[PDB]
Amino acid sequence: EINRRVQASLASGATLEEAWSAIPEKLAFYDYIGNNPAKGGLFRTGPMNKGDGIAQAWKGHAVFRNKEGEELFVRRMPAFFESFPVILTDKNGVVKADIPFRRAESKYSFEQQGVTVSFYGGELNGQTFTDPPTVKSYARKAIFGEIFEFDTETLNSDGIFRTSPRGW
Amino acid sequence: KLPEAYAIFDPLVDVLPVIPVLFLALAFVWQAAVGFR
Amino acid sequence: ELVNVVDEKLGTAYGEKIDLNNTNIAAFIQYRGLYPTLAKLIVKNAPYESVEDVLNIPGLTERQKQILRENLEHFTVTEVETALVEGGDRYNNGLYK
Amino acid sequence: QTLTYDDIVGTGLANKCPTLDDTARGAYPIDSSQTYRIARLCLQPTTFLVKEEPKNKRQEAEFVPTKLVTRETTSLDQIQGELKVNSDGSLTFVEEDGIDFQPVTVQMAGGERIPLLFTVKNLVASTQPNVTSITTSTDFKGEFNVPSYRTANFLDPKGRGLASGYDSAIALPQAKEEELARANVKRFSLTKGQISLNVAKVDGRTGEIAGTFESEQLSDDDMGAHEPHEVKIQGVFYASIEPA
Amino acid sequence: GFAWWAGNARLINLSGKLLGAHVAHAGLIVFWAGAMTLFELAHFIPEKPMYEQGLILIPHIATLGWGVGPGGEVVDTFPFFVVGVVHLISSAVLGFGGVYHAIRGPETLEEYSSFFGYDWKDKNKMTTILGFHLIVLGIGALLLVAKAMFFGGLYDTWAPGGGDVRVITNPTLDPRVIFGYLLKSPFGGEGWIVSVNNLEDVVGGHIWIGLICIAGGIWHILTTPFGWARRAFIWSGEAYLSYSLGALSMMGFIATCFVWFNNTVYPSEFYGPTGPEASQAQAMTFLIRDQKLGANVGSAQGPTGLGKYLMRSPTGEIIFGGETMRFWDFRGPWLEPLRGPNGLDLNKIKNDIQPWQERRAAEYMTHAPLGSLNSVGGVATEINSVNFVSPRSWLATSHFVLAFFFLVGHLWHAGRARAAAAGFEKGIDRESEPVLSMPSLD
Amino acid sequence: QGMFVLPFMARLGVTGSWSGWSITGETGIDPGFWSFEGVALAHIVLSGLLFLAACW
Amino acid sequence: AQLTMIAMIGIAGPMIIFLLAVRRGNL
Amino acid sequence: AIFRFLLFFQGFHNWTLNPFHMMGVAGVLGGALLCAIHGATVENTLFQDGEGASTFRAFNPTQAEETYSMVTANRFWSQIFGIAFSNKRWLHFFMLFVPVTGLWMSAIGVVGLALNLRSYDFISQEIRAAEDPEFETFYTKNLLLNEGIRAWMAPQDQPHENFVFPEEVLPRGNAL
Amino acid sequence: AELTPEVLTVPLNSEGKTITLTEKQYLEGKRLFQYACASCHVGGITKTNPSLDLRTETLALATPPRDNIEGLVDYMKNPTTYDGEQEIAEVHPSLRSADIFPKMRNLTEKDLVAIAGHILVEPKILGDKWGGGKVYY
Ligand code: CLA
Ligand code: CLA
Ligand code: CLA
Ligand code: CLA
Ligand code: CLA
Ligand code: HEC
Ligand SMILES: CC1=C(/C=C/C(C)=C/C=C/C(C)=C/C=C/C=C(C)/C=C/C=C(C)/C=C/C2=C(C)CCCC2(C)C)C(C)(C)CCC1
Ligand SMILES: CC1=C(/C=C/C(C)=C/C=C/C(C)=C/C=C/C=C(C)/C=C/C=C(C)/C=C/C2=C(C)CCCC2(C)C)C(C)(C)CCC1
Ligand SMILES: CC1=C(/C=C/C(C)=C/C=C/C(C)=C/C=C/C=C(C)/C=C/C=C(C)/C=C/C2=C(C)CCCC2(C)C)C(C)(C)CCC1
Ligand SMILES: CCCCCCCCCCCCCCCCCC(=O)O
Repeated sequence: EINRRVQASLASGATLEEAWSAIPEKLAFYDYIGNNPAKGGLFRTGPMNKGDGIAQAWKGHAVFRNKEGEELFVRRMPAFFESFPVILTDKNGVVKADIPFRRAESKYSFEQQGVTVSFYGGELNGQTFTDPPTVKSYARKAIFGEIFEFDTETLNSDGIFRTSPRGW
Repeated sequence: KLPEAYAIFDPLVDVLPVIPVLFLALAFVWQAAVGFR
Repeated sequence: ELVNVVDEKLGTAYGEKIDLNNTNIAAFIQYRGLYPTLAKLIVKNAPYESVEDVLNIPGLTERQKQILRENLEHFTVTEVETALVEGGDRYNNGLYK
Repeated sequence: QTLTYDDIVGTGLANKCPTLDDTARGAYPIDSSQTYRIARLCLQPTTFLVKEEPKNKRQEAEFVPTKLVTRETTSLDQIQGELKVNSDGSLTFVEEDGIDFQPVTVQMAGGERIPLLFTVKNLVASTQPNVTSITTSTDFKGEFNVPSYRTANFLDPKGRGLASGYDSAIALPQAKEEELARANVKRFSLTKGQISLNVAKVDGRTGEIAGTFESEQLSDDDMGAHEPHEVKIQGVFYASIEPA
Repeated sequence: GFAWWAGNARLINLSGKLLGAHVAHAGLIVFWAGAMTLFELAHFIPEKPMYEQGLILIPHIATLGWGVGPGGEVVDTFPFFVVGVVHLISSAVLGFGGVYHAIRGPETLEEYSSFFGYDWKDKNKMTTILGFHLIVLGIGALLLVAKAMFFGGLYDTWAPGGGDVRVITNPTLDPRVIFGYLLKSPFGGEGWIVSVNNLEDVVGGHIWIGLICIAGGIWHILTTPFGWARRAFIWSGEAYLSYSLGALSMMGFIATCFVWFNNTVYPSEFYGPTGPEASQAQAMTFLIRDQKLGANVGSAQGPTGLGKYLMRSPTGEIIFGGETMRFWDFRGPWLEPLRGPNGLDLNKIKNDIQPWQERRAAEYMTHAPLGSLNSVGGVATEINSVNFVSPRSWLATSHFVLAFFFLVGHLWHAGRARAAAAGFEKGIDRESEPVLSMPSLD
Repeated sequence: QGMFVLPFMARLGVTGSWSGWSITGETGIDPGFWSFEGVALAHIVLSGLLFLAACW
Repeated sequence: AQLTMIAMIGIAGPMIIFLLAVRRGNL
Repeated sequence: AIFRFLLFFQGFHNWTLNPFHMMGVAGVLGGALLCAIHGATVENTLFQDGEGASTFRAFNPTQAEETYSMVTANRFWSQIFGIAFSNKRWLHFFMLFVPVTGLWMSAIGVVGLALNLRSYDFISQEIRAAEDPEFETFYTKNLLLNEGIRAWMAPQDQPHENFVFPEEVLPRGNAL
Repeated sequence: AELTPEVLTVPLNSEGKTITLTEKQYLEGKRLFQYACASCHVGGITKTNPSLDLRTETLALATPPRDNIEGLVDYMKNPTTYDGEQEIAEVHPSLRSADIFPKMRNLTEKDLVAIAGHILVEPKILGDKWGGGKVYY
C-alpha cells in the first residue's frame, strides 16, 4: 500500500521527498517488524514499549544505493529469525552488498561497494549519509522494515521484541 | 586374491565367513521342528 | 572514534587489489606464476613503499622479474595494518574452504 | 651427559631454563672484526607482579603479588637473533625468531584474573659502550613489542570480533548502540615493554651466560573492552653465544 | 525345569553333552578365524594399505612377521593363506568331536572315566582342570616368545628405516620394568599397560606370564582351595561361569583401549593411525605447509594468544597447538625424530623434516579413524566418496559392546548363582517370607 | 558498608579471606583455615550437627 | 554366482532336520 | 524429516530451553524409569509358586493371590532408596499420571511456539554479555550454535524464501 | 537432464583441441578418482592444502596450464607446484613416485585420461559445489 501510494504520487509529478512525506506515519509504523505479534517471547513480559521503546517519530524511508547509483534493497527479516544478516539486493534479487562476517575474503562490504543511504519523508527527509558505519547502522534497522526513533529511557527498554495483545 | 590354483573357489570363499551365523539360525529350525520343547 | 580497522581497510585499494603489505599469501594464487615461490618472497620482504619496490628484491631472476612486471597492476600498497600482519596471519589467516 | 625427552616429560623441567655452575664467573671476549649470534635465549619467569589501582590522587599504587593459574607454560625459549658490535663497543641483540610469547594468567587477591602476553617479541636490547668482554657485571637493557593478547579472528562470547564476527549486539536488536560501542568495536593494541637482563654467571669456554631479568609490560585489554594493568615480571635467563 | 529359551542350562550336569557344546563352539571360533582370513585374502589388494580394505585378521598375522618386509609392505601372501587354511581345516576336527560328544557320546562322563568326569562342587577336581588350562595358556604365551626370538621375529614399527621384521634378542626381564606397567596409572601420559611401546618389553612380559601361568597351573593341580577361599566363593558351575564372564568383560574393555591408543602391537601401517596420531598429523601437516611458505611457526600467535602451531603442555613440553593440545602424549615413529628433551625441537622442525615424514603425516591425517556406519569416511558432515572406516574404530566399538554385555552377563549369572546357592532363585516361599519375620523399620 | 558480623570476627582476630585480602589492606596473606569463609563454614557445619543432635 | 554356493550351503542344515524328522529320529 | 524438525526447533525456537519441553522430558524419561523399575521389581519379588527355573509357568490369571510380595518390595526400596510405594493402586495410577502429564505439558509449549512465543533468551544474561565480552556461559555458547543452524540450513530448508547468503556472511568460528 | 556428449566434451590441450569422452570413460574416471585421489581431493578440494583446488579456473591459472587432458596427464606423471617451479613427485602421488605411492603402480595411460576427464567434467555437472567445500554441501 505504501509503495502503491508513493508511485501514485510520483506519476503525478511529485518529487521523491514529496511522495514519501505524504505517507502517514501511522501506515509506516504498521510496516515494522517490532509490531509483528510473532516476534515476541514467552517470558519477555509487559508492553511492546518495554522492548523497542516508545515510538516517537518516523525517521523516514531509507533508500540505499551503491557507488554506481543503483538502488539497493535490504532483505527483510522474517518472523522466524531472532537474528538475521544484512544483505542488500538489486531490483532483480542479485546480491550487491552485505555486512560480512569473515572479513578477509569479503567481496560485498559496504566499504567496497560505496553504499550510501538517503532519507525521504519523516525526520531525516533530504539527509544523505555516506560514512560506512552510519550507513551500516541504518541497514541493520532496515531489516525490521521502516525506521523509527524510539524513547528507550522512559520505561528503561531493554531492546528486545515483545508480543502484542493479539499474541497474548 | 587367493593363489592361482584355488582361484576356482573364490565365490565359495565370499560366502564362507557367514556360515557360523547359519548355525544360530539352524538352532531355531531345530526348535521349530520339535515345537520349542 | 571507535572504528573497526579491518572494515576501514576494505575501503582502500586493499579491498580491490592484492596489497603487498597486508594481504594474506593465498591471494597470490589469483594470478599466474606467483604462488608459491614469488608469493613467499613478496611476503617475506614486505613492507614496500610503492608497488615497484618488489622488483628490487634480491635474487629475482629475469623470468621472475618479468612475471612481477606483468602483474604490477593487480598490486597495491597501503600502510601496514598491525591487525592483518600479527599472528602470522599473512601465512595462515584461519580461512580454508 | 644430558637428559632425554623421556627423562623430562611430565616433570616440569621442560619449562625450566638451563642453569650454569656457580663456578662460571668467567669472561667472554668480543672481537669487533667478528660477528656473533645468540643461538638460544631462554627466559623463565618466577614472579608476576601486578600494579594495583589506588583510586585516589597522590598515592601511586604498588606492585602486588599474584598466583599463577596456567601452570608450567610460561617460559620463553629457543630465541635467536643477531648479536652486533656497534661503533662505540656496545653490543645490541636483535631478536629474530623463537618461542617468544606465552599467554599467562595470574590471579590477584580478591579473585580478579589478569591475563597477559608475556613476550619479548622484536626485542632489541643493548649494553653500555665499550664492552669487549661479557662479564658477571654486563647488563642488557631493551624494549620489545606487546601485540594484542588475542589476535584479529578472536570472537567474543556473543560472536563479535575484529576480522570476523558480528558488528553489533544481535541479542538486543533495538537497544541504543552508543552504550555498547566499546564492546562492539574490537581494537587491536600494540604497546611496548621494557626489559633488563643482568648477566651474573659466564662460562668463558662455551659462551653460555645466565642471570636475571626484569620486564615491564601491559596486560590484556580484551580488544579494547577494558583498561590494561601494568605488569612486572622477574625471572632467570640463559643464552648461548656463537661466532655467527 | 528350564524352558527352551534357557535350554543350554539343561546341560549344567550333563558333562558329556556339555563337553560337546564347548568343542563344537570351539570349532566355530576356529572356522571363523579360517574362513575370514581367506575372505580377506581373496579381497586383499597389496597396492592399497591394509586399512583402506577392511582387514582385521591379516593385520594380526603381519604384525607377527609373516608376509611383510620393510615398511610393512606385503612381500608374500602365502603365510596368510596357510593360516586361513589350517584354521579352516582344524575346525572340521573340532566340529567332529563336538557333535560326536553332543549327540552320540556318553551324555555324562563320570561313569565312563573318573579322570574326565567332574562335579562342579568338587573343588580339588575343579582347580585341577583350571591348572591344566593355566599350563596350556602358559605354553601359548611362550609360543609368542619363540616366534619373536627363534622363528623370524616380529614386525617392529619403531625399527629404524620405516619399520621392519626384527628378531628380539634381549627381551626385557627386569621386573621393575615388566611389573612397572601394572602399576602405572591408567590416566593420560601413563596408560597402564596400553603404553607398552617396544617389543623387548612385549616379549619379556610374555616370558614372565608364561612362567607364571605354568607355575600357577602346577600350584593348582597340587593344591586344594584354602578355607578362606572356600568361604569366600560360591562353588557351582554357574558361579564359575559368572567369574569368567567378569574376567572376559575386563579383558574386552582393555582390548578396546589397546587397539585405540597403542601403535606398537597394533602398528598404524596395518591398522591405520590412531585418533591421537591422526590429529597430531594434521597439525604437523599444516606446520610443514605454512613453514614452506615462510611462516615462523615458533613465534606465530594464534587467535587465543596461544601458539598457532606450537605451545606448551601443562608441564612445559613443546607440543602441537590447536585442539590437539589434548593428544600431546602421542608417540610415533614418524614424529619422534623431531623431539628434543623439552619436547618438539624448533631447530629440527625448521631444518630436518623429511619428505617421508611429510608423506606420512598427510596419509595419517586423511585416514583419521572417523567414519559413518555405512563406511563413508571422514567427519559426519562429509559428502559420499571415500569408502573408509578405520579398522581401529571397528575393533574398538565391537569389543566395547561385547565387553559391556559380558559385564551384564556377569551380574546376571553371579546374582543368580548366589540366589540358587541360597535356595531362593525361583522366588519367595509364601510360608517363610524373610521380611515377615523381621521387625518393621519404623 | 553495612557490615554487622564481619567486625565481630575482626575483633577477635579473624582478618583475612581465602581470596587473599585482609581487612587491614595487606594483600597476599594466607590466613589458613580461620578465614572469614572458614569461620562461616565452621558455623554451618556446626548448625547441621546440632540439628541432628536435636532429632536424636 | 555366489548365490549358487550360499543356496547349496544354506540348505544343508535344514535338510538335516528334515531327514531326521521324516525318519523319526532323535531330534 | 522428523530429525530435521528436531533441529529446526533447536536452532529457531531454542526449544530445549523451554520448561514445557523440560517437563515433557521428565515425564517421558520418568515414564520409562517407572516402567523398567516396576517390571524389574515385580520379577525379583516373585513368590515361589511352581518348581521350575522358569518362573512364568507358576502364574494363573484367575488366581486370587498376588504373585509377588509388596511387603518385600516395599522393604527393599525403603532401605535402598529411602522411600517406597506401599499402595498398589497409587503405584499404578502414578504410572498413568507421570507420562500422560508430561506429554500434555510438551503440547502446551508447542502451542506457544506456534506463535513464536519461545523461551529463547534470558534477558539478564544478554545485557551482561553485550556489555562484558569476558562473560560466557553454556547459554551463550548454545545461541552461537543456534545462529549457525539458522544460517547454514535456512536457504535449502526454506527454498520459497530465495535466501542467498554469500560466503562472507555465514557465521563461522576459526578454521572450520 | 543427462550426461550429454556436450558435457563429456573437454579440452584435450592448450591449443583448444577437444575430446569427447564416453559415459564409460567418465564413470571409470570417477571410480579411479575415488581409488587414488579422493582421500585428499574429495569434492574437488584439497584437504592437506585447501588453498589449491581442482576448479577448472584454478587449473587454468596453474603454470603449465592444467585445464586440459594433456596438462593433467602430465601432472599425474610429474607434478609441479602451481607456478611450475619445482617438482613435487616426492610428496604428491604420480607415476614418477609410484614406488612411494603404490596405488599409482597399476594405472595405465588410459586410466590417466579417464581421471583427467572426470576432473574436467565434474564442475560442468556440479558447478560451485566442485571445489567449493562445505559451504556448498
Ligand atoms: C487470558 C488472560 C490474560 C491475557 C491474555 C492478558 C494479557 C496481557 N496482560 Mg493481563 N492479567 C490477567 C489476564 C490476562 N492478561 C489476569 C487474570 C490478571 C490478574 C493477575 C492480569 C494482570 C495484569 C497486569 C498487572 C499486567 C498485565 C499485562 C498484560 C500484557 C502482558 C502480559 C505478559 O507479560 O505476560 C507474561 C506471561 C507469562 C510470563 C506467562 C506465565 C506462564 C505461567 C506462569 C506458567 C504456569 C505453568 C504451571 C505452573 C505448570 C503446572 C502444570 C502441571 C505441572 C500441574 C498482555 C496484553 C501487563 C501490561 O502490559 O499491562 C499494561 C501488566 O502489567 N496483566
Ligand atoms: C560364555 C558366555 C555365556 C554362556 C556359556 C552362557 C550360558 C547360559 N546363560 Mg548367559 N549370558 C551371557 C553369556 C553367557 N551365558 C551374556 C554375555 C549375557 C548378557 C547378554 C547373558 C544373559 C543371560 C540371560 C538373560 C539368561 C542367560 C541364561 C543362560 C543359560 C541358558 C542360555 C540359553 O539357553 O541361551 C539360549 C539362546 C538363545 C535364546 C538365543 C539368544 C539370541 C541372542 C539374544 C541374539 C543374538 C543375535 C546376534 C547379536 C546377531 C544375529 C544376526 C541375525 C542374522 C540373526 C546358560 C547357562 C539364562 C539363565 O539364567 O539360565 C539359568 C537366562 O535367562 N544368559
Ligand atoms: C554354539 C551354539 C550351541 C551349541 C553348541 C549347543 C549345543 C547343545 N544344545 Mg543348545 N541351544 C542353542 C545353541 C547351542 N546349543 C541356542 C541358540 C538355543 C535356542 C534356540 C538352544 C536351545 C537348546 C535347547 C532347548 C536344548 C539344547 C540342547 C543342547 C544339547 C543337545 C542338543 C541335541 O540333542 O540336539 C538334537 C538335534 C539334532 C539331532 C539335529 C541335528 C543337530 C546337529 C548337531 C547339527 C550340526 C550340523 C553340522 C553342520 C554337522 C557337521 C559335522 C562334521 C564336522 C562331521 C547340545 C550340547 C538340549 C539339551 O540340553 O539336552 C538336555 C536342549 O534341550 N539347546
Ligand atoms: C578338550 C576337548 C576334549 C575332551 C576333554 C575330550 C574328552 C574325551 N573324549 Mg573326545 N574328542 C575331542 C575333544 C575332546 N574330547 C575332539 C576334538 C575329537 C575329534 C578329534 C574327539 C573325538 C572323540 C571320539 C571319537 C571319542 C572321544 C572320547 C573321549 C573320552 C576319552 C578319550 C581318551 O581315551 O583319550 C585318548 C587319548 C589320546 C588319543 C592321546 C593323544 C593326545 C591328543 C589326541 C593330541 C594332542 C592334541 C593337542 C593338545 C591340541 C590340538 C593341536 C592343534 C592346536 C594343532 C574323553 C571323555 C571317546 C568317548 O567318549 O567314548 C565313550 C571316543 O570314542 N573323543
Ligand atoms: C585363570 C587364572 C586363575 C584363576 C581363576 C585362579 C583361581 C584361584 N586361585 Mg590361583 N593363581 C593363578 C591363576 C588363577 N587362579 C596363577 C597364574 C598363579 C601363580 C602366581 C596363582 C596362584 C595362586 C595362589 C598362590 C593361590 C591361588 C588361589 C586361588 C583361589 C582363590 C583366588 C582368589 O580369591 O583370588 C581373589 C584375589 C584376592 C582375594 C586378592 C588379590 C586381589 C588383586 C591383587 C587386586 C587387583 C585388582 C585390580 C583392579 C586389577 C588390575 C591389576 C592389578 C595388578 C593392579 C582360586 C581357586 C588361592 C588358593 O586357595 O590356592 C589353593 C591361593 O592361595 N592362586
Ligand atoms: C594427499 C595425500 C593427496 C592425494 C592423495 C592426491 N593429491 Fe593432488 N594435491 C595434493 C596437494 C597437497 C596439492 C597441492 C600441491 C602443491 O602445489 O603444493 C595437490 C595438487 C593437485 C593438483 C593441482 C591443483 C591445482 O590447482 O593446480 C592436481 C591436478 C592434483 N593434485 C591431482 C590429483 C590426482 C589426480 C590425484 C589422484 C591420483 C591426487 N591429486 C591425489 C594432495 C593430494
Ligand atoms: C551341537 C548342536 C549345535 C551346534 C553345532 C556346531 C556348532 C557344529 C560345528 C561344526 C563345525 C565347526 C563344522 C566344521 C566343518 C568344517 C568343514 C567340513 C571344513 C571343510 C574344509 C574344506 C573342505 C577346505 C577346503 C578348501 C581348501 C583345502 C583350500 C582352500 C579352499 C577350500 C576352502 C575350498 C546346534 C546349535 C546347531 C544345534 C544343537 C546341537
Ligand atoms: C604380557 C605382557 C606384559 C605383562 C603382563 C603381566 C605380567 C600381567 C599381570 C597381570 C596380573 C597379575 C593380573 C592381576 C589380576 C588380578 C585381579 C583381576 C584380581 C581380581 C580380584 C577379585 C575379583 C576379587 C574379588 C573378591 C573380593 C574383593 C572380596 C572377596 C570376594 C572376592 C574374592 C570375589 C607387559 C604389560 C609387561 C607387556 C605386554 C605383554
Ligand atoms: C567349509 C566348507 C563346507 C562346510 C559347510 C558347512 C559347515 C555348512 C553348514 C551349514 C549350516 C549350519 C546351515 C544351516 C542353515 C540354516 C538356515 C538356513 C536356517 C534358517 C532358519 C530360518 C529361516 C528361521 C526361521 C524361523 C523359525 C524356524 C522359527 C522362528 C521364526 C523364524 C521365522 C526366524 C563344505 C561342506 C560346503 C565344503 C566346502 C567348505
Ligand atoms: C589452619 C591454620 C591455623 C591453625 C588452627 C589452630 C587450631 C584450631 C584453633 C581453634 C580454637 C577455638 C577453640 C576455642 C575454645 C572452644 C572450646 C569449646 O569447644 O567449648
